Amino acid sequence: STSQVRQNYHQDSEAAINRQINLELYASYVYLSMSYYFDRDDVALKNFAKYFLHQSHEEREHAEKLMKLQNQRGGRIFLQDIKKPDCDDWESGLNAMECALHLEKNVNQSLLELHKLATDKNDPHLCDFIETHYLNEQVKAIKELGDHVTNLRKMGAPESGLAEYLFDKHTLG
Amino acid sequence: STSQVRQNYHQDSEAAINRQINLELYASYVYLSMSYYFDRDDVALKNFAKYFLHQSHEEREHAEKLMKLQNQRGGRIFLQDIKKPDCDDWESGLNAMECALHLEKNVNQSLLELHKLATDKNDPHLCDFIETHYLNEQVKAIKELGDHVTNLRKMGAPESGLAEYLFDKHTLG
Amino acid sequence: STSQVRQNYHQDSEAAINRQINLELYASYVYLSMSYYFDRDDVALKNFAKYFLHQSHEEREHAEKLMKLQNQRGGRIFLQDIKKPDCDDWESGLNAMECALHLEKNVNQSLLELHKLATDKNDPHLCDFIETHYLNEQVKAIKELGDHVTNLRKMGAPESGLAEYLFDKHTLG
Amino acid sequence: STSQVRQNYHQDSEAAINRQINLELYASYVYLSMSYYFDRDDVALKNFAKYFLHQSHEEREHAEKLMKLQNQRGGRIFLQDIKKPDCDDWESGLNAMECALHLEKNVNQSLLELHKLATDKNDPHLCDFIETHYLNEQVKAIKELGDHVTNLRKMGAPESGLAEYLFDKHTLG
Amino acid sequence: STSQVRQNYHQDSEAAINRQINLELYASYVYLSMSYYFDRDDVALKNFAKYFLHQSHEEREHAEKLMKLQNQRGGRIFLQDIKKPDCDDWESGLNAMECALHLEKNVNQSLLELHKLATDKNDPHLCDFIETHYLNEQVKAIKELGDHVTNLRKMGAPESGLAEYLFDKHTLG
Amino acid sequence: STSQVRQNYHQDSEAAINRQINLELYASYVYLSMSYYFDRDDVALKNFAKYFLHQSHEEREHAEKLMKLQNQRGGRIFLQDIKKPDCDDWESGLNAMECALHLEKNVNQSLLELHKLATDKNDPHLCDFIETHYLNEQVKAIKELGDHVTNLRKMGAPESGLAEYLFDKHTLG
Ligand SMILES: [Cl-]
Ligand SMILES: [Cl-]
Ligand SMILES: [Cl-]
Ligand SMILES: [Cl-]
Ligand SMILES: [Cl-]
Ligand SMILES: [Cl-]
Ligand SMILES: [Cl-]
Ligand SMILES: [Cl-]
Ligand SMILES: [Cl-]
Ligand SMILES: [Cl-]
Ligand SMILES: [Cl-]
Ligand SMILES: [Cl-]
Ligand SMILES: [Cl-]
Ligand SMILES: [Cl-]
Ligand SMILES: [Cl-]
Ligand SMILES: [Cl-]
Ligand SMILES: [Cl-]
Ligand SMILES: [Cl-]
Ligand SMILES: [Cl-]
Ligand SMILES: [Cl-]
Ligand SMILES: [Cl-]
Ligand SMILES: [Cl-]
Ligand SMILES: [Cl-]
Ligand SMILES: [Cl-]
Ligand SMILES: [Cl-]
Ligand SMILES: [Cl-]
Ligand SMILES: [Cl-]
Ligand SMILES: [Cl-]
Ligand SMILES: [Cl-]
Ligand SMILES: [Cl-]
Ligand SMILES: [Cl-]
Ligand SMILES: [Cl-]
Ligand SMILES: [Cl-]
Ligand SMILES: [Cl-]
Ligand SMILES: [Cl-]
Ligand SMILES: [Cl-]
Ligand SMILES: [Cl-]
Ligand SMILES: [Cl-]
Ligand SMILES: [Mg+2]
Ligand SMILES: [Mg+2]
Ligand SMILES: [Mg+2]
Ligand SMILES: [Mg+2]
Ligand SMILES: [Mg+2]
Ligand SMILES: [Mg+2]
Ligand SMILES: [Mg+2]
Ligand SMILES: [Mg+2]
Ligand SMILES: [Mg+2]
Ligand SMILES: [Mg+2]
Ligand SMILES: [Mg+2]
Ligand SMILES: [Mg+2]
Ligand SMILES: [Mg+2]
Ligand SMILES: [Mg+2]
Ligand SMILES: [Mg+2]
Ligand SMILES: [Mg+2]
Ligand SMILES: [Mg+2]
Ligand SMILES: [Mg+2]
Ligand SMILES: [Mg+2]
Ligand SMILES: [Mg+2]
Ligand SMILES: [Mg+2]
Ligand SMILES: [Mg+2]
Ligand SMILES: [Mg+2]
Ligand SMILES: [Mg+2]
Ligand SMILES: [Mg+2]
Ligand SMILES: [Mg+2]
Ligand SMILES: [Mg+2]
Ligand SMILES: [Mg+2]
Ligand SMILES: [Mg+2]
Ligand SMILES: [Mg+2]
Ligand SMILES: [Mg+2]
Ligand SMILES: [Mg+2]
Ligand SMILES: [Mg+2]
Ligand SMILES: [Mg+2]
Ligand SMILES: [Mg+2]
Ligand SMILES: [Mg+2]
Ligand SMILES: [Mg+2]
Ligand SMILES: [Mg+2]
Ligand SMILES: [Mg+2]
Ligand SMILES: [Mg+2]
Ligand SMILES: [Mg+2]
Ligand SMILES: [Mg+2]
Ligand SMILES: [Mg+2]
Ligand SMILES: [Mg+2]
Ligand SMILES: [Mg+2]
Ligand SMILES: [Mg+2]
Ligand SMILES: [Mg+2]
Ligand SMILES: [Mg+2]
Ligand SMILES: [Mg+2]
Ligand SMILES: [Mg+2]
Ligand SMILES: [Ru+3]
Ligand SMILES: [Ru+3]
Ligand SMILES: [Ru+3]
Ligand SMILES: [Ru+3]
Ligand SMILES: [Ru+3]
Ligand SMILES: [Ru+3]
Repeated sequence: STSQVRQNYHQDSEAAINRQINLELYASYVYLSMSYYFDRDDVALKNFAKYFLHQSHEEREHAEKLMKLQNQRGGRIFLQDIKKPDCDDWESGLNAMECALHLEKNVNQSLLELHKLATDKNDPHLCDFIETHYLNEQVKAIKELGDHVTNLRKMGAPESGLAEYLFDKHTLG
Repeated sequence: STSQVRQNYHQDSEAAINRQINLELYASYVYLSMSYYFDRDDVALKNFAKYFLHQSHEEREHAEKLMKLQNQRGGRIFLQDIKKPDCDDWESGLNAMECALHLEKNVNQSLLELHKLATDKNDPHLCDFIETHYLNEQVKAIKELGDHVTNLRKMGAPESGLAEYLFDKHTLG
Repeated sequence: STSQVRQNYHQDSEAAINRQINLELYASYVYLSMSYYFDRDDVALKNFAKYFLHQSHEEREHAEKLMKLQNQRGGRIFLQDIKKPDCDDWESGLNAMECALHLEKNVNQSLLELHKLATDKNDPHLCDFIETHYLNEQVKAIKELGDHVTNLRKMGAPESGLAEYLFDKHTLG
Repeated sequence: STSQVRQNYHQDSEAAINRQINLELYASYVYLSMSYYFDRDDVALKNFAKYFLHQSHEEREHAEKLMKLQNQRGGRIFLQDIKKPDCDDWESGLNAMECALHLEKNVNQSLLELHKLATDKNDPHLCDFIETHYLNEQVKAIKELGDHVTNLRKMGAPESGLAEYLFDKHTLG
Repeated sequence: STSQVRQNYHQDSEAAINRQINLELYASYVYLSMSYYFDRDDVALKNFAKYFLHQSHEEREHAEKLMKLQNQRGGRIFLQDIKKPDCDDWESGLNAMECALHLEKNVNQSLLELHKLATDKNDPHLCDFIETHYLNEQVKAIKELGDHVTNLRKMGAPESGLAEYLFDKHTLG
Repeated sequence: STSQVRQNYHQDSEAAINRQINLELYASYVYLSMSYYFDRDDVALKNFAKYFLHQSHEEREHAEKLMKLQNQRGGRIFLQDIKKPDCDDWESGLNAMECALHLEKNVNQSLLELHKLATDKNDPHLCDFIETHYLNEQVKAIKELGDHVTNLRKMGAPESGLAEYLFDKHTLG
């Protein structure tokens, strides 16, 4: 029962896109959790909260765009549970930034494995899709998180609550 | 280690709000799945797709607002996995509408159990919260879905593909 | 044959809402009658007439909103005759105001009995509905009518036709 | 005790205008009932609902204008109970339209009997009033309802739920 | 000698509202005192001063609204002395914030006792009043003060005069 | 421990300004009480109510300005309880106006004693302050209240409820 639209779209690619959909939903969920950590009355860094909420919404958009892709190509979306984040308590602004950096590196590695697969299956439409909409976004995200981690370290986080407060106001404000 | 803000907020209520957060995320996920079903090339009802996407985004907002509430009250958010939806293939516009109706009735029952709990624990702030932001939204959603199911039936869905097409254009367009 | 939308909505509540619909229509009719009393050539207080017409239209809106509620909840509207008002001739501006005060107190008592019923049947949606759209409107109406009755008395109504005339121009104008 | 304004206004005319006031209130009530039938979750034709609500409000205005007339002429308004409509359940859009057609024909017959009376009592002001504000409005209403009934029949109502749905969108939308 | 407007309004509720009026005036007075502490030449934190002045004005408004309520319901306002605040010298920005947090928790407890009373006397209008205009305002105030106390602590107040200065500029500015 | 700013500011002046702060708060409280008297359903003179509310807010501003002065000069604010007003029930519009006149004369006498003190202590800054911001405001307030009392008397208050009603509309409206 093949889709009338399907062309040059390997089953392995189809499956790999479904996995990537789950990973983008998971990254949305991590960032949601981080957001509301910083909204706790005992953490209380509102621009950290807003920053990660925005990232959360971005990752949901990234998921949606892969769902759209799956249907554009005539594959079939298969959803899996979205796992809860590894931590409930993210410790400090610095530790959350470090965790986001690791998350985005993990997501980039997935994307790079997906692009290898697409390359191996000679799917230039999928290669272009990944390159256009995902790989440079990931390089920018990683670089931004790296920059944030550096500033926080240099300022004396996580031990200086002053450092995290002023970063919240100047960089994320 | 009690929150400095916490007042008149029972542990049972705290836990019940965490459960409700998960249920709202789950409802967002159901609607996401339904949305992209209708975007499939072999279904191809774009206003059904847009309608459920909007509902999906609404449920995410409902979840966020409960997270905000949890922190406002000094409870602690505890996230759980977001289960995949029961179906991958929703059959027809009518069947998806019927499923959404059942979902929203289920969510309303949860909210009503939460309100009972709040009432039992004499938490009028929580009672007001639920009444203001959730109970009439649920009554309107249910009523809207009921109306949609009726129209679709009366028009001859799910067997008339014409019925579903014209409903898509006139009611959801 | 239960409505697909109905949930947590007791038959007693359903019936009580139908009674309240009739009472709001009746209050609209009382105010209509009062309005046109003041439009008589031998009464001739045009702002009393406009004031009660507006109240009449308000009560019709209150009825409509309860009809909407009945359907939102999946109950079935059952209409009864709208009784004529008790008086054809309302005597004076003061006496009409006094009668309106008594009418609004009667309507408030009905609403309060309805809210008791809803509370007894653990229907927080209905409780919220009544509180949001009816109970403070009734407290404001009562207070306004009380104020009007006082001013009229203090000014020397109903014996001073001058008092009623100047109240018409200054308070209702 | 005759009104200072009264002139050429027969007691029979006075009474007949009071009857007509009641009939216009009754027609408002019929249309109100029909409106909210179509707002039921198991009927769910929102432009039928809006259409009859508007008609309901129009009939209330027609009543008010006769009340105004009664006082302009120095007659005395005497109100009677507004009877509930004959049906609670109006069956279908077609059947409601048919019922409205019959209602408006009934109201027109009353108006025509009133005009005969006025003619017999040589009251040209009342004749003009009826002709100017009522008789052509009734001829237009009747003609409009006839047209609606025809279209619905021709489209295959009441058995085609599709017909009623598309009429709702195209003619009443 | 009962008020013509009074209905379903228990004497105990009446008295409890008078007590709450005094408590809101007292909270206005505390915040006034705190405001002008920060305007002292040896304290000199102008946005702390403005912040508490605004809170002071808010509490006066809360008092006024309860006075309005008392009259709306036909109770009789009975005023008592407004006690001076417990401290003349509030120590530091952090200590004032901590004191405000405790004050607002105290006021919330009063409101919650008032709502219990209203619930016990089956006064849903009063329940709604308290829920609508007071309980969520108190939850937001408490949460805001908690957040402020946290930031100040984390920044190194009250020992760091730098911390209090920069908080004044970034959070309260 | 003298303030770094303090110069030519006698301890007696400092104390006298604290007393005057209390008197201005007390006058705010009197006017608040009077305001809400006229908002009672059995008094019901809304422009009397608004008039005294505005006066109440003005007196609070006068207090604030003295607090500001105390700090400008390097004195230390010391607050005392704000006594409840002498009356709960102010009788009539005329009697309230008479009471306000006496209150403002009392406040003026205090200000004049303060100015004597400042003169005796050769504090021309304080003299100027009092003259600029308080003495002519008091002369205008007194004159205005005198005028109001006269009109009310001349119109036949407090026995004519008509007089008080029309004054409310024409002078305070
Ligand atoms: Cl293929
Ligand atoms: Cl393949
Ligand atoms: Cl799974
Ligand atoms: Cl890019
Ligand atoms: Cl970059
Ligand atoms: Cl770039
Ligand atoms: Cl608690
Ligand atoms: Cl607990
Ligand atoms: Cl889990
Ligand atoms: Cl809502
Ligand atoms: Cl609705
Ligand atoms: Cl609604
Ligand atoms: Cl039910
Ligand atoms: Cl039942
Ligand atoms: Cl009946
Ligand atoms: Cl309201
Ligand atoms: Cl009011
Ligand atoms: Cl109000
Ligand atoms: Cl006048
Ligand atoms: Cl005649
Ligand atoms: Cl005759
Ligand atoms: Cl009758
Ligand atoms: Cl016409
Ligand atoms: Cl026509
Ligand atoms: Cl025509
Ligand atoms: Cl009572
Ligand atoms: Cl009592
Ligand atoms: Cl006292
Ligand atoms: Cl609020
Ligand atoms: Cl908040
Ligand atoms: Cl909020
Ligand atoms: Cl800075
Ligand atoms: Cl000095
Ligand atoms: Cl000295
Ligand atoms: Cl004291
Ligand atoms: Cl001046
Ligand atoms: Cl002057
Ligand atoms: Cl002047
Ligand atoms: Mg926050
Ligand atoms: Mg991002
Ligand atoms: Mg992503
Ligand atoms: Mg797990
Ligand atoms: Mg962890
Ligand atoms: Mg981590
Ligand atoms: Mg690019
Ligand atoms: Mg950078
Ligand atoms: Mg598409
Ligand atoms: Mg929704
Ligand atoms: Mg929801
Ligand atoms: Mg599973
Ligand atoms: Mg299935
Ligand atoms: Mg299902
Ligand atoms: Mg309640
Ligand atoms: Mg609401
Ligand atoms: Mg609908
Ligand atoms: Mg007229
Ligand atoms: Mg009204
Ligand atoms: Mg009403
Ligand atoms: Mg009868
Ligand atoms: Mg009578
Ligand atoms: Mg009466
Ligand atoms: Mg309200
Ligand atoms: Mg009033
Ligand atoms: Mg509807
Ligand atoms: Mg019509
Ligand atoms: Mg008519
Ligand atoms: Mg009958
Ligand atoms: Mg029938
Ligand atoms: Mg019929
Ligand atoms: Mg014409
Ligand atoms: Mg036509
Ligand atoms: Mg200053
Ligand atoms: Mg506040
Ligand atoms: Mg307050
Ligand atoms: Mg003391
Ligand atoms: Mg102290
Ligand atoms: Mg303290
Ligand atoms: Mg609210
Ligand atoms: Mg905050
Ligand atoms: Mg008032
Ligand atoms: Mg003044
Ligand atoms: Mg003053
Ligand atoms: Mg005393
Ligand atoms: Mg006294
Ligand atoms: Mg006095
Ligand atoms: Mg001088
Ligand atoms: Mg001057
Ligand atoms: Mg003057
Ligand atoms: Ru690392
Ligand atoms: Ru079902
Ligand atoms: Ru009475
Ligand atoms: Ru026929
Ligand atoms: Ru504490
Ligand atoms: Ru005197």
